[PDB]
Amino acid sequence: ADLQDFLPGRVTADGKHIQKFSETARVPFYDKTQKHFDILDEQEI
Repeated sequence: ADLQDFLPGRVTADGKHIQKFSETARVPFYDKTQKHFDILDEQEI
């Protein structure tokens, strides 16, 4: 950590192409500020 050329993405349904994501964000799941863990579903993981 001292990386820029790595871009987020998701592989396609077939499994031979990657769909690039335009932008990303940080969502917390371990601080004692919100409750995103319980509201979200297990299948959504």
